[PDB]
Amino acid sequence: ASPADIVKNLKESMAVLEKQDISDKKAEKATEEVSKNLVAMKEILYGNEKEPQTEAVAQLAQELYNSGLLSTLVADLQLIDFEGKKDVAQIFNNILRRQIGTRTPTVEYICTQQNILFMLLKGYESPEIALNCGIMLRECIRHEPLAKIILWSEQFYDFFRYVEMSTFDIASDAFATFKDLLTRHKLLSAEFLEQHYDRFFSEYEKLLHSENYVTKRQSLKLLGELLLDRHNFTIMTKYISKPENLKLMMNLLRDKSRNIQFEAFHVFKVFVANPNKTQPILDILLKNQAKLIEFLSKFQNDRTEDEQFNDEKTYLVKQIRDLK
Amino acid sequence: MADPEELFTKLERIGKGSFGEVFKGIDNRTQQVVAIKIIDLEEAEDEIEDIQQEITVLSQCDSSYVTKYYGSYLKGSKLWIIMEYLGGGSALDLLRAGPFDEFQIATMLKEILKGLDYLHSEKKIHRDIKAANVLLSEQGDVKLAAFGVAGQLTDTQIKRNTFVGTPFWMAPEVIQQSAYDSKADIWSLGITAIELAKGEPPNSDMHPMRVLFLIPKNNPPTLVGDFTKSFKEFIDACLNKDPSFRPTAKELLKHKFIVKNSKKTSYLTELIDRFKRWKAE
Repeated sequence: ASPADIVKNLKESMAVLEKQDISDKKAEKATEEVSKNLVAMKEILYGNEKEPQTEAVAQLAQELYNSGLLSTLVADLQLIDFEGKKDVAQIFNNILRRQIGTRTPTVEYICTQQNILFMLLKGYESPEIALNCGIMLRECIRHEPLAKIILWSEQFYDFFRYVEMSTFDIASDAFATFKDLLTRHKLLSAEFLEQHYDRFFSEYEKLLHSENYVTKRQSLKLLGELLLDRHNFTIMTKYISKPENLKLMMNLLRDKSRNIQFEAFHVFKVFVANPNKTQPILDILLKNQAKLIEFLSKFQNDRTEDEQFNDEKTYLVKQIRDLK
Repeated sequence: MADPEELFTKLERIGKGSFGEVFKGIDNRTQQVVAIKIIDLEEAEDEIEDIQQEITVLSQCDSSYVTKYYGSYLKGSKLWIIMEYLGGGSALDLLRAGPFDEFQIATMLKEILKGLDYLHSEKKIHRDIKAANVLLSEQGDVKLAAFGVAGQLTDTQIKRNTFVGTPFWMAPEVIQQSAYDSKADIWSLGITAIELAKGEPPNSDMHPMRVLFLIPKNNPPTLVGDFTKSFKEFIDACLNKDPSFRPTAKELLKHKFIVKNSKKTSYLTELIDRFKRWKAE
């Protein structure tokens, strides 16, 4: 029967867990105390046969900024009860979306605690926590001021390794965050891509080359999505200009996989549909003129079904036939 | 990338009902027996992220009443998903050898209900509860198949690879497409119960298209014949046409029928034994 002591009991029992031997002295009691706290804490937040009692929720929040309970929590997390990890996630994720006025107090008092975020992203290296950390991170890059931080980070470009990672589950979860970063906040994301164009696409070009079928497909697909956005118009024009980018898609259209080719196509068509093709594009298109009509004529004509695809196809052929 | 074709050995197939490609298998590293489900991904064709959703959700469960998930491996463009394998069999399987006691039935439902309670608490649900998905270890442990496991706000019926292909265990509010939650699992449980007692679900002999249109219109099915009142009462509890009037799992966990009748989970190995004795080869 207390909504302001559980914190004074974790900044206690959680502080206990580092360092300590695998010794009995803290093996059972000290770790299980932690798990029991996280359950009673999540309770003050979620309605067993009780209600979310507001007065206690205000107290609950202005207790956690005391002092960096979350910092070392998120750090020394790898040594928590499995259901406790899931509990932490649930806890973190709802205080995050707290509101006073039209203002989110959690978000602000993290813009100081700038490292909380990079710990969470460094979680992707430790498989026993990576996923929890994903769940949490995605929940904060969900608020505009927070995405801004990781995007303009040096630590941002660690994703390209986290996405290529060993275990497929984690590689996946990583890619999810990577994606949600670049897509969610539209005006913000388009800002990032303009300024860091050169660097970003060097790495990205590697993904398209690395297979790993899922990495290859998902990022080729995400390219399409980032290209047809409209918010990203500047970025796409720059993109469809480089003849390196057209030779790449051309090879992807030649891929072993039906689904990869089809994806490659939706990017490729934007190159040809371009009203303002620069010279090097026209050169490589004109060079390969015969073999392209040859190809598009017989490219996946089992799909009908797809009015729009065949339409995009007769269109693409007209355009290639019509030069110079 | 470490390729699963040398990490695991595939043994007899068991994916006869749905999409196809579920095998008994062995972890070559540790001699532990697993279930291996292989998904194409190329010939999917319900999106990749849908499948990763299934996994995200499954890997979140660590209950001894829901079948464990051990991880996944990508070979070129097929995905091996490795899960806990239960060598007792399914309750459906075990009925091939003869009927069950009320004590046996209630023992099972108790465990399924614990699984169900665990799921509901994480706002997860099941969505394919049936004797076929009531799975047993060789020492009598009881757990839900991983097949049905899903998130509270996910439509599992739209997607290939998750949909149920028979309307028999489905709640009327689900059939009507309307708003539905965990109370629908409770309904499926009621059906399962009839199924465990009778060997098949209400209206098995009927064409699935007639069924779908009766399940909302008709009165709910009931348990009938040589069964105790509290058993029949448990099944009415579950099978209320109004989702609201259905007890939560926590509440069912202490229904008279369960409390009077459930027993030590070990006693169920007599079933496993009876079955072994029964079958050929």
